[PDB]
Amino acid sequence: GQPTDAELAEMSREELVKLGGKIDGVETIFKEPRWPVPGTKAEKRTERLVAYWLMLGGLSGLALLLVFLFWPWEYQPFGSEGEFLYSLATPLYGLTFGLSILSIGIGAVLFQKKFIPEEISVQDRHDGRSPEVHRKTVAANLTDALEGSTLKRRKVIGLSLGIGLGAFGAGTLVAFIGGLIKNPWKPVVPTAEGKKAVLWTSGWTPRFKGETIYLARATGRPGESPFVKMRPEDIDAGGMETVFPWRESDGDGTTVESEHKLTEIAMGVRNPVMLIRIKPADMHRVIKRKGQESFNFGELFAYTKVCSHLGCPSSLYEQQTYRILCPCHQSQFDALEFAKPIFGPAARALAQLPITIDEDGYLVANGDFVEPVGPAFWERKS
Amino acid sequence: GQPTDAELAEMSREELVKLGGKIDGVETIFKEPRWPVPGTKAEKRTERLVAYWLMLGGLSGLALLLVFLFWPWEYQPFGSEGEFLYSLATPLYGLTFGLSILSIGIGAVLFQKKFIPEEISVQDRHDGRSPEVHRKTVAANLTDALEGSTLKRRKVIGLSLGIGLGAFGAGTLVAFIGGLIKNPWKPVVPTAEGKKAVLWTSGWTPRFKGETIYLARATGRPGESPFVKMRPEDIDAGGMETVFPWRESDGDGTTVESEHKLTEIAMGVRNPVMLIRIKPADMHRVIKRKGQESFNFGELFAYTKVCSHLGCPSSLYEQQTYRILCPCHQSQFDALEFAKPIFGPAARALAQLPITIDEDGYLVANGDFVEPVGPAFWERKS
Amino acid sequence: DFAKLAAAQGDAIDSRYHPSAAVRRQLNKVFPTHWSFLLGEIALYSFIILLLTGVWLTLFFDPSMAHVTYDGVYQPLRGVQMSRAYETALDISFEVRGGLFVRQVHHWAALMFAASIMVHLARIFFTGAFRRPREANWVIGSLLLILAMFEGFFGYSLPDDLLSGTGIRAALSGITMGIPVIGTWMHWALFGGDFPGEILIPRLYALHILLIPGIILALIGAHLALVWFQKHTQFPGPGRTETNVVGVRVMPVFAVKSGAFFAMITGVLGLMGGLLTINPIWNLGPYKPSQVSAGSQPDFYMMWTDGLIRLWPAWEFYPFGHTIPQGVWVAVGMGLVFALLIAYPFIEKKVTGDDAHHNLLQRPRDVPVRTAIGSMAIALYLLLTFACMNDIIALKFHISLNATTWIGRIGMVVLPAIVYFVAYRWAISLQRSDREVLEHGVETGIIKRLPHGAYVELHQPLGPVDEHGHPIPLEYAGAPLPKRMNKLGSGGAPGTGSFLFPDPAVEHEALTEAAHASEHKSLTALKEHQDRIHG
Amino acid sequence: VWLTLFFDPSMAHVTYDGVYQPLRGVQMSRAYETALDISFEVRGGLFVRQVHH
Amino acid sequence: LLSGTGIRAALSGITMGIPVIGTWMHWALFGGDFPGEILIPRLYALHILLIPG
Ligand SMILES: CC(C)=CCC/C(C)=C/CC/C(C)=C/CC/C(C)=C/CC/C(C)=C/CC/C(C)=C/CC/C(C)=C/CC/C(C)=C/CC/C(C)=C/CC1=C(C)C(=O)c2ccccc2C1=O
Ligand SMILES: CC(C)=CCC/C(C)=C\CC/C(C)=C/CC/C(C)=C/CC/C(C)=C/CC/C(C)=C/CC/C(C)=C/CC/C(C)=C/CC/C(C)=C\CC1=C(C)C(=O)c2ccccc2C1=O
Ligand SMILES: CCCCCCCCCCCCCCCC(=O)O[C@H](COC(=O)CCCCCCC[C@@H](C)CCCCCCCCC)COP(=O)(O)O[C@H]1[C@H](O)[C@H](O)[C@H](O)[C@@H](O)[C@@H]1O
Ligand SMILES: CCCCCCCCCCCCCCCC(=O)O[C@H](COC(=O)CCCCCCC[C@@H](C)CCCCCCCCC)COP(=O)(O)O[C@H]1[C@H](O)[C@H](O)[C@H](O)[C@@H](O)[C@@H]1O
Ligand code: HEM
Ligand code: HEM
Ligand SMILES: CCc1nc2ccc(Cl)cn2c1C(=O)NCc1ccc(N2CCC(c3ccc(OC(F)(F)F)cc3)CC2)cc1
Ligand SMILES: CCc1nc2ccc(Cl)cn2c1C(=O)NCc1ccc(N2CCC(c3ccc(OC(F)(F)F)cc3)CC2)cc1
Ligand code: FES
Ligand code: FES
Repeated sequence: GQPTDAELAEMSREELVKLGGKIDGVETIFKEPRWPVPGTKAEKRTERLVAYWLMLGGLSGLALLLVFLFWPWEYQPFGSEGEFLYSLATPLYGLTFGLSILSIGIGAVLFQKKFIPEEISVQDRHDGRSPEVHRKTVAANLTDALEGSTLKRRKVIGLSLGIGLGAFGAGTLVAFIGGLIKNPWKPVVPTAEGKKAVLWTSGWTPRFKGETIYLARATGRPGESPFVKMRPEDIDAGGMETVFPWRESDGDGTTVESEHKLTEIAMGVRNPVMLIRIKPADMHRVIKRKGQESFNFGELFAYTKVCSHLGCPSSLYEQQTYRILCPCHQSQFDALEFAKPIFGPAARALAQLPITIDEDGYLVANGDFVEPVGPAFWERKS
Repeated sequence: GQPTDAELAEMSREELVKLGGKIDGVETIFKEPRWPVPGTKAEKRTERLVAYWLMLGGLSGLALLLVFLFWPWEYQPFGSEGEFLYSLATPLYGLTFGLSILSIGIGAVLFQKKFIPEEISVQDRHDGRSPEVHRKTVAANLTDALEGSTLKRRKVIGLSLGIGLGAFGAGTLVAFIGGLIKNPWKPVVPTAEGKKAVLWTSGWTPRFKGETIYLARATGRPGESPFVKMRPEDIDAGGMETVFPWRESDGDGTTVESEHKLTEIAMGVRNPVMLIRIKPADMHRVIKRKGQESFNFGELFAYTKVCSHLGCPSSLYEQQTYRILCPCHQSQFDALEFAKPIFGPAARALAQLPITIDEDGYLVANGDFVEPVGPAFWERKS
Repeated sequence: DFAKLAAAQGDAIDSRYHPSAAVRRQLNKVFPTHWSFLLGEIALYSFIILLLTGVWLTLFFDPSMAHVTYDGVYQPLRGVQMSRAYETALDISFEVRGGLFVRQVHHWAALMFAASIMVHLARIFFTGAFRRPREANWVIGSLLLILAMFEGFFGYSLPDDLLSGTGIRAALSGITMGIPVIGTWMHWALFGGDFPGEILIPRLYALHILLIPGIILALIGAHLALVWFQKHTQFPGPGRTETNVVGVRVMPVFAVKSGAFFAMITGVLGLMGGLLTINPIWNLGPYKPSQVSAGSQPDFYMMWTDGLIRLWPAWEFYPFGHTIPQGVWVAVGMGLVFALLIAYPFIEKKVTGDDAHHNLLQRPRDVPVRTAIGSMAIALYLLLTFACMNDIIALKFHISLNATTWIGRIGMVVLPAIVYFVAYRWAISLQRSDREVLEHGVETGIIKRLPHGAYVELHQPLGPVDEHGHPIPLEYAGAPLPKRMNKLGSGGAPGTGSFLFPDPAVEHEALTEAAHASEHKSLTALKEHQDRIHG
Repeated sequence: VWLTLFFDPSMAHVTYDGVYQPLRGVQMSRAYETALDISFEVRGGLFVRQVHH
Repeated sequence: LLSGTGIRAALSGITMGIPVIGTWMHWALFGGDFPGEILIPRLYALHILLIPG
């Protein structure tokens, strides 16, 4: 029960370790060397094994250095000799690096499990309710800080400080957030009937009265003429085509002014539409919506690709069953009937785009979606 | 001397504060209330003053909220009515926010200088050389961990661990960095004399033999035809114009293929040159550079704008003194004599571009710079 | 003279500083040596790897939606418009040496981060590690899991990609804009406009490299601080009580094994990053709103959300001029999940009424109701996760997609109930197995009794034996029992020579005697510590 | 952190086409365009980046 | 313009000037010559995440 002012001089390493454990409440019970019998060749085997794992880690690290420094990396076009070497460049990087560090870890674990002495140290856990002296001292300190500061007696400062902090925090959080807050219903998109909010319009919204919005096919040419006029005979019975609202003004993508109108059409989240040529024999199975009984040009039905549920494209098309499937959440809409969901999460039918053909026989939108075309939101169906 | 097991119940708040200070070695000397005399109206007025500062902070925070919500912010074009309101929108935001928080802080400082009791607490500083018991116990713990671990006795394991860690670290650092390392002297820029490293070339390097690189002026038109061929008559005695290496293929920016070549010309660090028309009366004063005696076309001299010191543009030009001045570090080159630095940090002359006039009388480079044109580097002047 | 140099450096440190007491206290801290307690470490280790990889990727990634043509090395995507973010992801994959490896190991480390967090949560929950001290550590831990899931989402959402782009379109856009009061407002604040808004990817980059990683780092620091200073809980055992920690001290053993485990885990991660391909974005064309694939799945840690949406029966509501899209449901469901996860320990202590300070873990079998609840929750999570794969499951395992959807729909109510019943009865049966081991003892080979034909299992008692053959029954003490004579001192003296050749009989005898005596000394020390603790 | 919610680091050349008239149709890096947007397009953005600097 | 010319002077010129590895450091920092298209994103990473950390 004394701090060992001078006894520490003669204390051995074990004695001082025990003294430290006693100070911390940590009792080391059964600390024993892993190799009590000296000279045994099992110890030598174990030491060589640990060193072997470490050496394997080191050789693998050297191999990582060499392969990273000297290996035919770099993408090799398909079919080019040396592509095989590239295909296993990253695999060798990972193989060598992981093998090196894994072998180092294995050697460390083996050293821990076979050389570092085994201990069953037990510690004094003092969890919960610090001794009453400390609790009373802490409470007294905090209460003295509070009451002595004379607060809860200066009701005027008590209220004014709170009002100041409340007003300042309100203003500061308002200043933080107001930069982000944007009105979803600010009329920004021009329309034939005046500027409208973005969600009320897509690329098919007529920017001008009698605007010719062609159902242009998206030929994936690299940059030039990405959108091309389309004609009814192009799609044959039981065929689907993704079409976009291309204008005469939005000419091919050669010009710098163009190539961005076209890019805007491509990036138009609600722009894409799927035009499906219903098989003639199946036209007697078609069912039409209120106000959409003439949206189909003969056997051509244009339905938005944007799924009505969370707004993924509904690209998948099944003919001989006429099912528009959305791959995000596996929702089937019935194409014969107005594109109403016959299975899956979706509960609203796809918006049908009116269509017809203008002079020269090109397919052109006969109007705009009579309802908003994306996934539903709070301000919808009114 | 004793933990006060049951006395803590009878100890007062001040007694417990003293006990806590004693435990921590903190002696609170001269802790007294700031207002010992009760009922004095000086106390009331200081209370009012602190409350006034806090309420001013609160009113300022409310003003910040109100101005941020409702104020004519948003850029107003110069001259438009309401531009004045915008010009002090951000000033009002900052003014209100700063007054709010500053006044709250002022009120807090005044509260702690007027009401929080004044203390001259003194603490026991136990810094340096923790007691001998702790030092020897730590030493024993660490030495037992080391020696007991049996290291410094398995030379093979220690050496293998060192080798493995070193090899793995080398490989991993090489893997990290090799992504960054790029050979600056990889021949990437095509040239009439074969692919060359970037620093050996600029927009004036002839991509093919006999290539006509026009000294095109950079008219700041919004996108279209930013570069137009140039004629000697355009520059008048004592006149400087920045010119760029415009090729025939790098046509106007009308198309998408162009407007990217032109962007490359504009963003070429070493591409810009300055063409200066030396006054005829000053012509006799011109001193030429060996190997650059015919680079001037009559009284027209093309010198790189890029400073020979750290590669800033040397845009400033002084006629009647013929001083090409670089403003990054105020370096003066003599334009009359070959553009050699006559003041400032620069020590190498600006590279002179050969020039002449082609068919139709347009100014075209008569060849590439005889030397690299940017700021100097290690592999230069050989 | 490394010894002299070390002594001098220690003296200098302890003269400028005075940490000897603190250094000793942290060097002597005892941590239990149970394997399950390393589970959480995995996550931490993986987290570190992510940081180390993440930094590397921040030097090469350009977040943006600036439309650009690739004009790079990868021929199959050349002249195709795409975001600068996708271009730089492709350049990392192809144009930067090891960049493909680095980003693959980054994604694998994200997956391991998620999986190890999930397994660690399973451990804490089934063992009751959250029950009184450490209830906050559960809350701060549950908030780490949510942040990790969202961080991974923003991560693979970061390189603008067809798969990740359609994932953003579904979740962040549709669900956000479905929320009734402020759905559109939240959507426009997040995207700065409509879905493909030109500010999305830079904002996600800010959220994913700095903001969410920073919050996760702070929460992990708090978590480890609490574990360190709320001494780690332990399983019931011989010398283990509510008021101690039995294990190994930090420095000599725990620190070395923890470092070796970090090395081994990073080796596993590197091996996966090399040999296994994760997220081949070059195959995933640049995001185009009109393009999509059949798979269209998020990383596993988020698939459950998608699965929920797939299995929710397309229920919407249409108030006066408004509509609550079915997507809203998943958000609400998500809330509930987190709402029921962060606030579990409090529900447990409300129902059970068990607010006592528990430092000893309890085996999952010892708490059949909580084990059943956790099994039911895991079953629901697995059902949702595999429902998110119902497309691929139907494709590979030929099952009609509608059949898979309806299997998930019926299951998300039936399978949890079956799993709860099975897990409850299983926990009770495990308890009965332990009780019968205590009553009778371990089992062994069979013997035919001498006079008659009786066959007896030839048990082996674990405690004092009564005057006759049968032993006094032992009382369950909350610790695992030996159900195999395997794991006692039975048939455990193989040749110590080598795998190929023997060692001299003297050396084998000495080694085996030393190990045998060492095991006695360990068991005896535990027994005396037990007796001193209790009595 | 606030600035990180509105800044797009890149040299992708773009025409401003924003509110600030004296820079319209002028090629600028996306980073400069977003700095201009913070200054002019986002409420308090000029104030926030100003107090940041 | 101001910050760009500051980058040009300091980073580009001085790094290129360093004798042994100066050009190599310049090409690593910019991923190429001065107007390298990976400078500003790298500075963003260094400035919002690495150096503040
Ligand atoms: C929403 C929902 C739950 C829908 C139900 C559909 C569903 C999950 C059906 C189960 C799938 C199975 C097991 C099909 C086999 C036929 C069948 C149903 C037999 C009866 C089932 C039964 C109880 C049999 C008794 C014995 C028994 C348990 C047999 C199970 C046989 C199996 C498949 C065991 C392994 C479990 C397993 C790995 C299932 C697939 C799970 C997933 C998501 C794999 C993902 C995965 C895929 C899909 C790859 O294509 C791939 C390609 C290359 C590398 C890696 C992978 C990869 O990891
Ligand atoms: C192409 C390319 C770029 C490739 C590179 C891949 C890439 C981008 C990144 C990964 C590359 C790298 C750098 C991999 C290696 C990472 C690394 C440093 C590994 C070190 C492991 C190693 C080699 C060990 C050798 C064996 C040995 C002698 C071990 C003992 C000495 C060591 C290393 C001790 C380390 C201890 C350690 C891991 C401390 C972590 C520090 C932290 C954050 C927490 C500590 C901590 C832990 C670990 C707890 O478990 C815990 C549990 C309960 C309460 C509190 C705590 C607590 O505070
Ligand atoms: C107690 C707080 C009291 C304040 C209530 C806040 C809301 C009241 C709004 C009512 C006035 C509306 C007319 C004037 C306003 C108006 O017309 O703007 C609207 C958007 O309202 C704004 O101004 C910004 C709103 C300010 C942020 C509010 C944050 C919510 C509050 C409730 C949370 C903090 C308060 C403390 C409580 C929490 C305590 C924490 C425990 C629409 O935006 P828009 O038409 O596109 O213009 C865009 C510009 O606003 C936009 O700043 C700019 O970024 C551009 O993007 C621009 O497009
Ligand atoms: C102790 C380490 C021992 C190894 C020494 C490392 C230096 C030896 C280089 C020998 C290889 C030269 C011939 C084959 C290779 C070759 O020609 O590549 C050259 C560039 O060498 C490379 O491979 C990448 C270099 C590797 C990083 C080395 C970093 C320096 C070391 C010394 C520092 C860490 C080591 C640990 C010491 C510190 C310990 C800390 C205590 C040129 O680039 P380039 O032709 O453009 O190709 C580019 C592709 O490299 C590039 O990865 C890719 O990103 C593209 O840039 C591509 O353009
Ligand atoms: C904290 C937990 C984190 C998780 C779960 C996580 C997860 C992910 C994942 C799954 C990816 C996908 C990468 C790909 O598929 O190529 C990713 C991307 C990325 N991460 Fe993180 N990450 C974390 C932390 C960090 C940190 C701390 C940083 C930076 C220090 C970072 C930087 C990046 C970058 C730059 C990318 C995009 C690079 C690319 O995809 O090519 N991440 N993250
Ligand atoms: C830690 C010390 C820091 C210093 C000395 C510092 C300094 C600066 C300065 C002077 C600017 C110029 C702003 C302007 O002229 O408009 C700037 C820009 C910026 N800073 Fe930092 N900053 C620090 C920390 C941070 C942190 C922690 C972040 C992110 C959390 C950050 C994010 C940004 C961003 C995004 C910009 C560019 C936005 C803009 O210019 O409008 N900075 N920084
Ligand atoms: C959608 C399913 C899906 N299909 C595919 C297809 C392909 C691919 Cl690749 C991926 N997927 C996924 C997908 O990955 N889904 C992950 C996901 C789900 C929801 C959220 N949500 C968080 C809460 C937000 C929210 C709501 C309420 C709030 O209110 C509060 F908390 F009070 F403030 C705050 C935020 C909405 C978005 C995120 C990711
Ligand atoms: C140049 C002056 C200037 N003129 C103008 C004009 C206009 C404007 Cl707006 C601004 N300016 C500035 C300017 O702002 N200057 C700041 C500055 C300068 C140098 C560096 N240096 C980092 C280290 C590099 C280095 C050095 C040693 C190395 O070796 C090592 F360390 F061992 F790896 C590696 C790299 C050199 C550049 C940074 C900022
Ligand atoms: S995203 Fe189309 S069904 Fe859900
Ligand atoms: S930058 Fe031109 S004198 Fe230094």
